[PDB]
Amino acid sequence: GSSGSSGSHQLIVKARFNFKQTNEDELSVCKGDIIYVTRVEEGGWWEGTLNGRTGWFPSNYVREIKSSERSGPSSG
Repeated sequence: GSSGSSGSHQLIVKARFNFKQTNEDELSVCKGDIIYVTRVEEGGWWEGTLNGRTGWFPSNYVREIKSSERSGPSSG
């Protein structure tokens, strides 16, 4: 069998440093703020959700917590 896990592949990533948002459209993180990646783009920006926040942000910058997401970019 296999029986996947249909629910949410949200990616938990912690901010890196004081990151100011260029616009409200984008996200904004400071420090110690786990963000939830929903989009997950390889273009360069990453769209997720922060504690009562949202928008796009640099994933490369922020750190990754999920160990099942690191070696598992969703699917491919």
